[PDB]
Amino acid sequence: MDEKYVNSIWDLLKNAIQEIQRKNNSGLSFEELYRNAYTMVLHKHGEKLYTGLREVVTEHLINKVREDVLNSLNNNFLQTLNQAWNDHQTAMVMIRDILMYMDRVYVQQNNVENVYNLGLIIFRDQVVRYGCIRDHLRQTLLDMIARERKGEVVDRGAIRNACQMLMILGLEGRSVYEEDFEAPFLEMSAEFFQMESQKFLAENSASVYIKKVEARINEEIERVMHCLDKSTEEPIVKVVERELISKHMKTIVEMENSGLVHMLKNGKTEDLGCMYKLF
Amino acid sequence: ERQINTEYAVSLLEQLKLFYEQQLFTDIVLIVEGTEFPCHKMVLATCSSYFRAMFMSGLSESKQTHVHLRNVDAATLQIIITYAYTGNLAMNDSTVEQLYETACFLQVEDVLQRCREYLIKKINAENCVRLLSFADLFSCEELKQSAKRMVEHKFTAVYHQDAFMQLSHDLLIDILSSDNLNVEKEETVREAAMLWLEYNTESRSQYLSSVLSQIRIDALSEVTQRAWFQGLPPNDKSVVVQGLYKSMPKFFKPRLGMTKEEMMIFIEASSENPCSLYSSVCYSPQAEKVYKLCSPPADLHKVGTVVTPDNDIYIAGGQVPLKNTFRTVNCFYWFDAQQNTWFPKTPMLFVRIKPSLVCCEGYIYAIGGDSVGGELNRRTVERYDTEKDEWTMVSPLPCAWQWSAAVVVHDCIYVMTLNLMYCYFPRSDSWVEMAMRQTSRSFASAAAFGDKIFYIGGLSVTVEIYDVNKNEWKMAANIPAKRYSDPCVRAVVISNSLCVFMRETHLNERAKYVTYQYDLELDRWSLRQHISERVLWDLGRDFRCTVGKLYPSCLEESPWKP
Repeated sequence: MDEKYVNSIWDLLKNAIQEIQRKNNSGLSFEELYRNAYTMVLHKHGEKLYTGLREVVTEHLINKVREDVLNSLNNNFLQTLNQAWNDHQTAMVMIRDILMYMDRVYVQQNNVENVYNLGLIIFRDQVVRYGCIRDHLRQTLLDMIARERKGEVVDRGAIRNACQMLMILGLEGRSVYEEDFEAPFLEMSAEFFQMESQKFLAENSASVYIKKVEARINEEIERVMHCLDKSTEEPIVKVVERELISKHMKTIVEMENSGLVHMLKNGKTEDLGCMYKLF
Repeated sequence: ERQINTEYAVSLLEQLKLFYEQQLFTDIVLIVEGTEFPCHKMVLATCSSYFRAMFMSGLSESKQTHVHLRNVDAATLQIIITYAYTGNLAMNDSTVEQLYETACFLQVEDVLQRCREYLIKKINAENCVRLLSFADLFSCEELKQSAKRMVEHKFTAVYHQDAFMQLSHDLLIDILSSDNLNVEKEETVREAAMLWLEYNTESRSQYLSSVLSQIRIDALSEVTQRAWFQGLPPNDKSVVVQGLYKSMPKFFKPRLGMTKEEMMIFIEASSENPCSLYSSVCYSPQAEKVYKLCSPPADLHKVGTVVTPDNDIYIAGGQVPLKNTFRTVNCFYWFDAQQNTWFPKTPMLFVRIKPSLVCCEGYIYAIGGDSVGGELNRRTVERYDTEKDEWTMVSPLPCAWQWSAAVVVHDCIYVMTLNLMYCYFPRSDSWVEMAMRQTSRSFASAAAFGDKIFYIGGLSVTVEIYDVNKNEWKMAANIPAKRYSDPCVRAVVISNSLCVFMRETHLNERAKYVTYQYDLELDRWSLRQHISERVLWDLGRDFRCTVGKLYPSCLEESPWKP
């Protein structure tokens, strides 16, 4: 029909979506919006609808969550981030339902990502990969994981929630999450384990150091399998071995004071067994 | 997966149907222009992808039991609901459009796919542009493409459809700018584009530029340019300027429909690879080349051919080996002139062996061919409807004949046997007795050239010419063939001139292919062209011949060493 009719339809649909984004879907009518999406995509105006959806979503994000995260960067930063992620997801549920009715025809014809993937991408671009939020999140996660490694206990379910959030934000696999979280955490763990091995090689001998490094590996793999994502272990354990064992192998078995020769001369069976099972 | 359906799923669905028809355990009712449809939310959630969001999203409509759904038909929603309680769609041929519209509105994927298949199978002759605009309205790649090609093929022969006038620009641009126009001339598309903007001259002068440019320089002649000029709305200056631009640029190239070379389609040839038995190839009279075709079933043989006046190829009947660790099938197929494939059609009702298909008055007539026989009568015939896509029983043959031939002359059916001939009147659906031949010959075929039937061969070189206006059989001459041989004669029309395609075979000698030019008043087969063995190899004995136009670019040459 005329442009005024479709403009009014799009205006009312945008108003209804804005309400859904403000958690006011209880007073919205599923029929009215589905029929309007039907009569909108029917007239071959899906491009305008998609562009308007993207614009409304990114505007709502930049106005609400970009301000909320930057306003509470020190008072429950990760908690507010997880809450905003959950709100975005629970709104994009219905948003994706309607615009998935739209997505069938649109993405099967125009060959583009779905609206759920569109929301995930725009969220990744406007919140997580922000110029300031990204570095702040990196620094705070490194600080809290270092404080956890120091010996004192902190919250652990929140880290699992954040890692699952980043994994879902990847939206294709382990491309972004393995880079935004692991890459930095890897350098920090490298420096930490290097300093730890350098401190252990001088303060102890080849007798009690092996049990300590075994306990360290056990607690590290347990934290990585319980507090982090599902695979999470190949590069972590590779770098941990390359830092600890590849450095202690040359000096701890030959120097002096009950290394490998002395612990074999006196006849220590458990020492040889644990050294064989570790190396 | 661990899940059954033997007397447990069917029982569950029957209990759900009983609860529905008795109006039991219903918690949601659909209001459709005053009509009430009490139903359940579980079935609507498992069937439609829209009702799941209608009942899941915490909203006012989810809570409302009296939901007022509009922009939907009552009968269509009722049939969708009953398909959601029985699985039986039972769709007709008239309400398919509104049913598909309501299915796309409600996002019911299974019935959507069902209606899509039903529509893609039923693009016969007329609803082509209509369902094409339908698939343009509701983006449907499958329908869109089949309908696109269907229009490229038939639209370029009528170019006078009422639904064609009511088309969106982008669709018209895609249709006209494509290189799949089955037109032997370039002015027909020009005048078609003209009348598309003649019913909307002045009003639609914006498209009168893009569509004009689409026809290209081949038909953007100074004459039509100046015509459109003197015809436009007054006080239009820049329009003439932009029209003058369209004459030299934009890649004038030849089209594809002009390559309608009258060629020679063949079936059941001597296959090259010993893993295959037979093959279907073609011969070019002018290009002097041998093209190949894809086998329609790829395992079934003993088929019959027919060519409509619109240059269409069909295949009916045939036998296929049972492949246990030759069974007869009544399947039907049609050859695509561009995709080099075979799309099946409505199969026959009787499994025929080598059926003789004849085209007349737009209908396909399959005369005899072992429809299946085991009685004193048996003589039967089944005709096909190219428009309604169905088989219609007609008056059966008067006498039972084997290894017979049938042609069409002057919009009438003529079947030839050993010595008798009957003319089937399509208007009255009856057989009238015709002249009898003085010679008893079988295993031969006849050709319908002009107003005379030329029954050639039989067991030989018997040339018995029959005329319809005269109703008499006469002899003309004997074809010049080498002695001590068994010629395989093939009579067919070519270039509006009666010719023959014969092959001679001797003892300890190779086969030779050569076509001769026969004259009516001379009674002699002048040497027209001798098919060289360097391009064509042996064919066999059970091969058939028919005349038809094909495309060289779509088909592929048959590789064979000279």
